[PDB]
Amino acid sequence: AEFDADVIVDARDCIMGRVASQVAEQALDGETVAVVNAERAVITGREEQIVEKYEKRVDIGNDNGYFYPKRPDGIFKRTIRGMLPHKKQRGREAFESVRVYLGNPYDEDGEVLDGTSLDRLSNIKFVTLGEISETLGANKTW
Amino acid sequence: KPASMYRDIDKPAYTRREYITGIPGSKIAQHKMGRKQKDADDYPVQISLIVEETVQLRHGSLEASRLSANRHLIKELGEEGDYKMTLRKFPHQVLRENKDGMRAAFGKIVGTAARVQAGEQLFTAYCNVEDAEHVKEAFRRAYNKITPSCRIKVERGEEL
Amino acid sequence: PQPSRPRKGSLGFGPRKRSTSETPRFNSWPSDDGQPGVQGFAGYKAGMTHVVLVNDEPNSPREGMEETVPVTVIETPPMRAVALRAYEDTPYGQRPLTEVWTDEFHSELDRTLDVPEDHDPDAAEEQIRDAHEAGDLGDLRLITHTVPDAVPSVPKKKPDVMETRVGGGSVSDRLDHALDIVEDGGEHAMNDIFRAGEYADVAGVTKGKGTQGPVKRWGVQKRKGKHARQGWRRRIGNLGPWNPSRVRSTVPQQGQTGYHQRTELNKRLIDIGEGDEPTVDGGFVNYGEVDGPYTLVKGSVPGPDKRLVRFRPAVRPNDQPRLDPEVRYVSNESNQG
Amino acid sequence: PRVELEIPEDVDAEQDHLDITVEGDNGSVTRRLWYPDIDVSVDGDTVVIESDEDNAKTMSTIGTFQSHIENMFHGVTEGWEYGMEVFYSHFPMQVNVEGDEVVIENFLGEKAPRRTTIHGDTDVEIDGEELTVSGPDIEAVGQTAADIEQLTRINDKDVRVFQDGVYITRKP
Amino acid sequence: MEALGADVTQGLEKGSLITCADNTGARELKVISVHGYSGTKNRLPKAGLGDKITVSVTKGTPEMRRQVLEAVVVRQRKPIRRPDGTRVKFEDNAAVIVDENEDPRGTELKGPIAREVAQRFGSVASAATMIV
RNA sequence: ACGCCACACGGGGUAAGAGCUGAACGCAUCUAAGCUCGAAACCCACUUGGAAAAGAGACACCGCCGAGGUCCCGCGUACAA
RNA sequence: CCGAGUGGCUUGCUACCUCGAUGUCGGUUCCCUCCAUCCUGCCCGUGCAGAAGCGGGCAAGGGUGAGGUUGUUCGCCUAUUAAAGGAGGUCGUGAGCUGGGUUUAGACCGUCGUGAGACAGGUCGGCUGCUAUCUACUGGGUGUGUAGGUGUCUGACAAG
RNA sequence: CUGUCCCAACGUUGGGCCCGGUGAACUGUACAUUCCAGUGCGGAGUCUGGAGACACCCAGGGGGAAGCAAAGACCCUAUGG
RNA sequence: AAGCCUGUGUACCAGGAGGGGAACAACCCAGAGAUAGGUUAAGGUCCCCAAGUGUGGAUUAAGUGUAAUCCUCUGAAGGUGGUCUCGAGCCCUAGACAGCCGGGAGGUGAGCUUAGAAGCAGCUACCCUCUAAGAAAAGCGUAACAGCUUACCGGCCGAGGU
Ligand SMILES: CC[C@H]1OC(=O)[C@H](C)[C@@H](O[C@H]2C[C@@](C)(OC)[C@@H](O)[C@H](C)O2)[C@H](C)[C@@H](O[C@@H]2O[C@H](C)C[C@H](N(C)C)[C@H]2O)[C@](C)(O)C[C@@H](C)CN(C)[C@H](C)[C@@H](O)[C@]1(C)O
Ligand SMILES: [Cl-]
Ligand SMILES: [Cl-]
Ligand SMILES: [Cl-]
Ligand SMILES: [Cl-]
Ligand SMILES: [Cl-]
Ligand SMILES: [Cl-]
Ligand SMILES: [Cl-]
Ligand SMILES: [K+]
Ligand SMILES: [Mg+2]
Ligand SMILES: [Mg+2]
Ligand SMILES: [Mg+2]
Ligand SMILES: [Mg+2]
Ligand SMILES: [Mg+2]
Ligand SMILES: [Mg+2]
Ligand SMILES: [Mg+2]
Ligand SMILES: [Mg+2]
Ligand SMILES: [Mg+2]
Ligand SMILES: [Mg+2]
Ligand SMILES: [Mg+2]
Ligand SMILES: [Mg+2]
Ligand SMILES: [Mg+2]
Ligand SMILES: [Mg+2]
Ligand SMILES: [Mg+2]
Ligand SMILES: [Mg+2]
Ligand SMILES: [Mg+2]
Ligand SMILES: [Mg+2]
Ligand code: NA
Ligand code: NA
Ligand code: NA
Ligand code: NA
Ligand code: NA
Ligand code: NA
Ligand code: NA
Ligand code: NA
Ligand code: NA
Ligand code: NA
Ligand code: NA
Ligand code: NA
Ligand code: NA
Ligand code: NA
Ligand code: NA
Ligand code: NA
Ligand code: NA
Ligand code: NA
Ligand SMILES: [Sr+2]
Ligand SMILES: [Sr+2]
Ligand SMILES: [Sr+2]
Ligand SMILES: [Sr+2]
Ligand SMILES: [Sr+2]
Ligand SMILES: [Sr+2]
Ligand SMILES: [Sr+2]
Ligand SMILES: [Sr+2]
Ligand SMILES: [Sr+2]
Ligand SMILES: [Sr+2]
Ligand SMILES: [Sr+2]
Ligand SMILES: [Sr+2]
Ligand SMILES: [Sr+2]
Ligand SMILES: [Sr+2]
Ligand SMILES: [Sr+2]
Ligand SMILES: [Sr+2]
Ligand SMILES: [Sr+2]
Ligand SMILES: [Sr+2]
Ligand SMILES: [Sr+2]
Ligand SMILES: [Sr+2]
Ligand SMILES: [Sr+2]
Ligand SMILES: [Sr+2]
Ligand SMILES: [Sr+2]
Ligand SMILES: [Sr+2]
Repeated sequence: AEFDADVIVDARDCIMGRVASQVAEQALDGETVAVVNAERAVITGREEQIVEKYEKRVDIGNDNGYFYPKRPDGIFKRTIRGMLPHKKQRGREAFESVRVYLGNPYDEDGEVLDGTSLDRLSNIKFVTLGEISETLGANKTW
Repeated sequence: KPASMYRDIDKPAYTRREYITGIPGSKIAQHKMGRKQKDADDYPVQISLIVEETVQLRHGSLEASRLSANRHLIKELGEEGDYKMTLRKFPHQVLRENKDGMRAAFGKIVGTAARVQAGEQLFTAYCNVEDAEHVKEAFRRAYNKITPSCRIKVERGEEL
Repeated sequence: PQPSRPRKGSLGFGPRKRSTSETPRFNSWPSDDGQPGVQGFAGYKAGMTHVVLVNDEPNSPREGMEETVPVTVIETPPMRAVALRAYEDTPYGQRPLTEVWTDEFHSELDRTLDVPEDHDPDAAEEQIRDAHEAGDLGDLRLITHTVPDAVPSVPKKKPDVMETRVGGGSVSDRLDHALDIVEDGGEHAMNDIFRAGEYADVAGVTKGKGTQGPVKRWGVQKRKGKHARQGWRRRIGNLGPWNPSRVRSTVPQQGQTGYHQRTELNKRLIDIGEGDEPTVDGGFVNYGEVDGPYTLVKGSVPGPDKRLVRFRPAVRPNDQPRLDPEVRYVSNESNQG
Repeated sequence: PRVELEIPEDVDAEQDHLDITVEGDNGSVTRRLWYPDIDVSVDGDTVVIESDEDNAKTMSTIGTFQSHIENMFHGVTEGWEYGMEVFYSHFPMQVNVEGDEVVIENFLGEKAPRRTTIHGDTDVEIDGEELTVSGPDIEAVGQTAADIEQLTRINDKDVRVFQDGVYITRKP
Repeated sequence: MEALGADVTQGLEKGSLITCADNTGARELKVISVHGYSGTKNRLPKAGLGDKITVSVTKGTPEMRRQVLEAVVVRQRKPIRRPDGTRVKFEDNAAVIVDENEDPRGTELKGPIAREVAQRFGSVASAATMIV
């Protein structure tokens, strides 16, 4: 429900980790960031080992709890949180001025951050956040 | 007993039989095989098995490897084939075992081993160009019974 | 060597706490197949009796023979679908879009709701159809309520309100089907949805037992033999190993037992009638006399007499339906004796 | 490297992105040829498979794409056909095509019918104890044939004695 | 096994002493095991009307005593339910010795038998004098 | 409870494995790209909890001088307070 | 045969930790886990006709029970069973139980000792404390936050 | 012969729970909402990395604080008794 | 064998801060009065986190790896047409390597052994015609034949092959 984002990033075909790294840096510098088309963000590697890692994170836990997201929505949000001192005042403020979206709820098209784009014509070993979420059991709402 | 117990050279040389008694006999049956009445120079091909790491090889291993190697040469060239093989090392190093805990631990005598430095020839066979691939096969079986990785090297021989 | 043994009780019905709504809330609905139709109904539990039936099952050696069967009698008077709520598909699941209400309200629906005085049915309806054109319309459901007043044995007059999904042919057709029902007055009956012989899933909030110990609540053993005289009779051995140094939520412990929601699957509807054929002499104990629209459910139903129970077409039936079973006898013998 | 495939006069091949479509009198076939740094394009009267890299892994796929395309050429003109023979010993096997799947009844006396769905626009024709699988897409046809033979697979008993089943008789 | 056509509350356990309702020479039988049965921790294995059980002979002729044989439970004191709802119970617990093929080892059966047992073991039933 | 009722099937993706098309290596090849299948196991299905999910939610109506709620009273389908 | 390893269940070694005290063995009860899989599912080979097997692969979802001797763990034995697998959690579990064994004070026997008395021999008898501060969890409330009320829902996650 | 057991149920009396009155003790370096791993004198609520965590209160059975209680009664040592 | 025992030389901890190493007596930098400015050391420069999403070039597809030292970071003997790079020998447009088509012929089914053995049970020998080739037969197959192919020669193809 409306988010005055100073910056709108398009994650489509972009390496999740590299985008996250830059989005963290900016939020800490006072920027309100909105990541768009999360379901289409991507992560390099052999799909089978990638999925195993995220599946293990879902299985992990106990009474204290280890709530790990399954939707591309939260996967990306959590990825960003891991690059912020979210338990400190300054850190929580930055993280909270960053939101991720499935698709693009804005009118503007997001911008592509430098060095984050992936060339499908040069890469075959990579996966889509959306593909991971479906594998994880998420309900494809996108 | 595992070789892990004696394969390394982590003890002084212990070979003086004038100060050591009750040393077990060697299990190595022969050091000169094939046609020992002939010379090594009477052959065109000479292949040696070279040890790649410095180690100690218990007489039990020498015999097992020497056996599995010469035993193959016999099966492929006959009990009198035209070849000759040599195990040049002898197990001089006496081995102990402490079989009272660590009190008066000096071990009792339990065996013998040969110290081989990396790059040395453990075995050296001499054959004819025909039986060159057979000696290479005997060695492959031999190095599967001694601690270190080895190289099968062709010294005198270029018919390739 | 310590024999194996399944744990005590299931870990799938927790946490075992007091239910939030005494009115059951289905968390799943039947699939869309036949013509459009309301996918549920409700009534009030009255009690039990038995009926003699003619073996229906075509694969039974007893097919065609007399067979005694336990039956729970549920009073199922007509209900009232008072509104049509529409859901829209969004990236965050389904969300209510709008609702279409009516004018005809039961004289006492205002005991639970703030009945509408000013509403625009067409404005809402329009928003729904525009949504359907856009292709963002999620399933369609009806706000429904009971008429306790029609059931003398139940003290309450305050109606119980639940939402029931409408499934059917095309969305356009079931949408229209819904609007029709509502507009009228919403009045519908068990007949309109179920037919004797079909399988229904019954939901309800079980009988309450307050706080109970591990033995009753989880089915753990009582202390045995000599152990039962030392000071411990109904207490488990330990709360866990040395490590982990915490008590896991999986160990059977004391607490609230009963008054939980339960959804009992594949309950066969033996008969849907009206009158007093099923009432027992002297009256159902702690309930009263049945003389009106009723339903006979094969076997047991969760909840105490007088509690609201909800019906739903079986979502996972095992057997094919054998409609209108022949009832040769319904016991009216007193339940006191 | 670069390889040029001259498309037959009978055929016309169009292509957008990583997808190539081949149409002929015998039908059409569309495929995805996606591999790092290999560009597949339709240059007028020829299909071009090229890449700036020449490592073993790249050469492997290039040679693979070629055959896939040549097979498509052959598929839309001459077509692809596999022949099969239904052999049985004691129990008369009933093989029929029903809808978009080939059904086999009474296999080894089984009461339950074994079946498999047909892939793509593949056509299965039965004439007595002879079956013929055909179509423009060698992928779909080849699988349908195989699936039929697999359909009578038996692991429980000695296959040397229980040899009933449908087998591939002719490969194109 | 074939359905009994009646619900049974096993009234016997491993170790129970019951009557041998035949003329084999065995008077008292001790239940040792229940064919096809698998219990659960601490549960004493149970047997009831209709079950085939392994047994040892506690009382009877010298030749029969101490022998480990198979048998079929024909009567039990604990009630059983029939399709029409009615419960049926007997005056005692009894079993009939049987061989590999389930044929009664003896020539005659003593006392009444339950009709449900007939369904399962025909040759046993076709030796019954009374079937209730 | 010793009594009675109810507790799937089916989809999706895989392992081992069976194969298809297929090159590196003109052949061959279940694999290197691609694909068809395939476990009581994985995901969905089903049951239970769940607006404190800090992005702290949605809908409808009622109401802001009055909607609604508490206390009070008679009681339990509830309950150690 | 010889050679290379993995585990940390046995045993041995060491003497790092605790002697102003971290309660023993076995059992029991209750919870979680590991896979080197006993059964069950899906497979491969066969000295695979079939049936019944033998061997191997994936696989830890579920199951792996009742009894006779013995304090026993272990193990032996019986009848059942699809099978009646093994192991970790302070050799899980005494602010939970038991107290049969080990290992106090009484006594006997054998062996040893001049003797007191001893035994890594046997045997009969021989005690089980505490009102929970914190934390943990099972269930139940009161408040604050979200920011007037009633009713109906959504589903991030969570459990089977 | 029997609830010792299969396998537990219901009931009775006194407590327990709520209210009036009376009113201790054990224990207390400090801090303290923890959990999973790691590290560390090799057995951590406090160190490190993550995870989780709105506060307060009631009842409970005792997993942890190598829980509380007693300068170990085993073992060794003392130019001890 | 040990985070074992017992020597020796040395530096360190003990009794040594501060910087780095996630934490961490003795590993790295470093030996330190107070205060202040500056420049470096070890170590580090995608984020958490000060400084590069630095440059030229190559390799790796396993998340190998992102782990100086170590009780602490394992990974072995054995194996690998996974892939990259370098060397040597030989064959090749007088057409190589492979594949496909064609030919694979006669004396004679060699002699011997044998009831029989005719490439192919065993023993010995292993010769010459036609020719562009074709064994007294390399591997299956048959009771023995038959039959199916290897060698060998020719064609098709066309570039490296081994
Ligand atoms: C019945 C009441 C009595 O309570 C007992 O008898 C207990 C069951 C007793 O226990 C009895 C019985 C038994 C079987 O232990 C449960 C036995 O082994 C010990 C010696 O004595 C305790 C557990 C003993 O304390 C234990 O002393 C052992 C030597 C070490 C052990 N721990 C540290 C490993 C420790 O808990 C102790 C030595 O008695 C504790 C000491 C502080 C105080 N006692 C002297 C008091 C006055 C007690 O007499 C008592 C309260 O009046
Ligand atoms: Cl969790
Ligand atoms: Cl932080
Ligand atoms: Cl790639
Ligand atoms: Cl107990
Ligand atoms: Cl048994
Ligand atoms: Cl100094
Ligand atoms: Cl990873
Ligand atoms: K101590
Ligand atoms: Mg009654
Ligand atoms: Mg009666
Ligand atoms: Mg078989
Ligand atoms: Mg027991
Ligand atoms: Mg303690
Ligand atoms: Mg395994
Ligand atoms: Mg499990
Ligand atoms: Mg223990
Ligand atoms: Mg304890
Ligand atoms: Mg105690
Ligand atoms: Mg206590
Ligand atoms: Mg005793
Ligand atoms: Mg005693
Ligand atoms: Mg002391
Ligand atoms: Mg003493
Ligand atoms: Mg000091
Ligand atoms: Mg920075
Ligand atoms: Mg790694
Ligand atoms: Na990655
Ligand atoms: Na998780
Ligand atoms: Na000694
Ligand atoms: Na007590
Ligand atoms: Na303990
Ligand atoms: Na599946
Ligand atoms: Na080891
Ligand atoms: Na114990
Ligand atoms: Na399992
Ligand atoms: Na025993
Ligand atoms: Na302990
Ligand atoms: Na104990
Ligand atoms: Na005790
Ligand atoms: Na009792
Ligand atoms: Na505790
Ligand atoms: Na110093
Ligand atoms: Na540091
Ligand atoms: Na990794
Ligand atoms: Sr940055
Ligand atoms: Sr040494
Ligand atoms: Sr070796
Ligand atoms: Sr509901
Ligand atoms: Sr739900
Ligand atoms: Sr006691
Ligand atoms: Sr702990
Ligand atoms: Sr496969
Ligand atoms: Sr809220
Ligand atoms: Sr495994
Ligand atoms: Sr199996
Ligand atoms: Sr033990
Ligand atoms: Sr024993
Ligand atoms: Sr245990
Ligand atoms: Sr005792
Ligand atoms: Sr003893
Ligand atoms: Sr003694
Ligand atoms: Sr606040
Ligand atoms: Sr208490
Ligand atoms: Sr860079
Ligand atoms: Sr570079
Ligand atoms: Sr350590
Ligand atoms: Sr190392
Ligand atoms: Sr290696």
